[PDB]
Amino acid sequence: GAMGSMERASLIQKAKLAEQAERYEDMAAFMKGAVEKGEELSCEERNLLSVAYKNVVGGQRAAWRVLSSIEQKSNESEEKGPEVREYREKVETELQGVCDTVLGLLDSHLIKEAGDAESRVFYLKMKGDYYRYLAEVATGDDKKRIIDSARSAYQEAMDISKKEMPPTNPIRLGLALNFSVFHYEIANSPEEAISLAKTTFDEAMADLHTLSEDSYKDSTLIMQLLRDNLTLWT
Amino acid sequence: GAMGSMERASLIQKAKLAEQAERYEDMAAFMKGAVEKGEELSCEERNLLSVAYKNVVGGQRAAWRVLSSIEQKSNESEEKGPEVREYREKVETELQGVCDTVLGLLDSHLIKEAGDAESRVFYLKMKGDYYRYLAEVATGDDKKRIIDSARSAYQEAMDISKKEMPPTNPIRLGLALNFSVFHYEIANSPEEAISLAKTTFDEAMADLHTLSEDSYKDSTLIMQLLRDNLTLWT
Amino acid sequence: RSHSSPASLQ
Amino acid sequence: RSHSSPASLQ
Ligand SMILES: [Cl-]
Ligand SMILES: [Cl-]
Ligand SMILES: [Cl-]
Ligand SMILES: [Cl-]
Ligand SMILES: [Cl-]
Ligand SMILES: [Cl-]
Ligand SMILES: [Mg+2]
Ligand SMILES: [Mg+2]
Ligand SMILES: [Mg+2]
Ligand SMILES: [Mg+2]
Ligand SMILES: [Mg+2]
Ligand SMILES: [Mg+2]
Repeated sequence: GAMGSMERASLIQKAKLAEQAERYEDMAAFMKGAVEKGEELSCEERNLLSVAYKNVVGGQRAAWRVLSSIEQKSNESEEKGPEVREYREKVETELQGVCDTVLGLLDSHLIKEAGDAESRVFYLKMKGDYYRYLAEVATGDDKKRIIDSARSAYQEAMDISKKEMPPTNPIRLGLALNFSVFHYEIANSPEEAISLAKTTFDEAMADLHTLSEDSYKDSTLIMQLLRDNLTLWT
Repeated sequence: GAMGSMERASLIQKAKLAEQAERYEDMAAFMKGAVEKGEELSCEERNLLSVAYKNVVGGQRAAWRVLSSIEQKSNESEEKGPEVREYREKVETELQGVCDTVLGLLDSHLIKEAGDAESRVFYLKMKGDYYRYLAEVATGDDKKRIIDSARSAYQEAMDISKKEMPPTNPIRLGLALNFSVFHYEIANSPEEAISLAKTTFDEAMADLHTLSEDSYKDSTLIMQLLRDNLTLWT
Repeated sequence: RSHSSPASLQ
Repeated sequence: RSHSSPASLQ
């Protein structure tokens, strides 16, 4: 890897600089290099890893949706040749490559070394997320297997989070939020999505009284996203 | 080049798709491929080329300024090692590479084949612009030569535009706008910047009566930028 | 589309 | 900073 010669601490320092500069492709390459040093990641470092790749894949997802929309209109009317499909495929392939890279880092060897609930749930949620992003563009004979891989990762993360974390924990909340999005947008299960969002919100509400002002702010921020989705979905 | 096997028309089509998707690095690579087919560019194609590279270098300039600011603070107080300088240099080198690529396309062979005022002035303005972007980060023994290259290109474009284009022509206006920015920001000549902006604005004002509603809108949009600068500068 | 989680979680 | 020209010019 091109980052093999750089110190771990320097990679982390430069990841933070790249974030400030909104250079998320650089940020992701720096954090990939940091992961490949082989040491476990701290809470802050896990968040840097997620911020970097979420922004990279976020740009690819937005582009893919634009191109896919154009492609579907073309098939309603004038023929224009293969270019729209070709370029949609180009972006799609790049997106799939980023997802495969993240999933590879989780499998080699972030997840197997993660023993604390906060790290293990964070990484398993990430695994579900990037299989979900793959599912968003999947159309062939492995769409079903991609969907079940996302579901399986989310479910393992959910089981741990319910046993080991309070209902207001932001990682637990963000996991439940994203699993509910998986149900609604990927798995054709809107009722499951709604039920999960409502129970997650209500169980967090009842635990807010235990929190400091700062933790209350962290938790209510994610709870509002659950509420926004319920308003969209009902 | 990686685009050598793709049809010119397909490259243009995909450049327009990339613009819609806000994939400006792709857009620039497609338009570079189109230029390298060796045919002259139409007005629309010249604008696609400029849009693509302006957005690419615009992201690099914004990142460079963030990192340069951090670097200058570090030199006011705790030592943190070479990382800020290294990463600023990385972005700076990538920025310089993009500028060199654009200048290479203009020199091989866009400018020498451009005979009409609209194309020749557009390309000479671009040459001035990308030498100006190089000047923004230049600090060594060639800063003076980079600045004079920008000045020389802008001046040739100005001479042609005053002889061959009406004072409201958007290319002429955008050229004068950018030459005035060169004077203010690069050449330490605020009075020259102000004088050029005012005379450009006033000569355009007096020619607006000749224009259709749509051309009036095109011209007044650029005139407002001249006015915004005069308000900042005085 | 539905809202998903921010990347950074405490 | 000063405003410069848009990329697309008619
Ligand atoms: Cl980026
Ligand atoms: Cl393509
Ligand atoms: Cl799993
Ligand atoms: Cl881009
Ligand atoms: Cl670097
Ligand atoms: Cl010149
Ligand atoms: Mg070391
Ligand atoms: Mg027809
Ligand atoms: Mg929060
Ligand atoms: Mg051909
Ligand atoms: Mg000190
Ligand atoms: Mg205009």
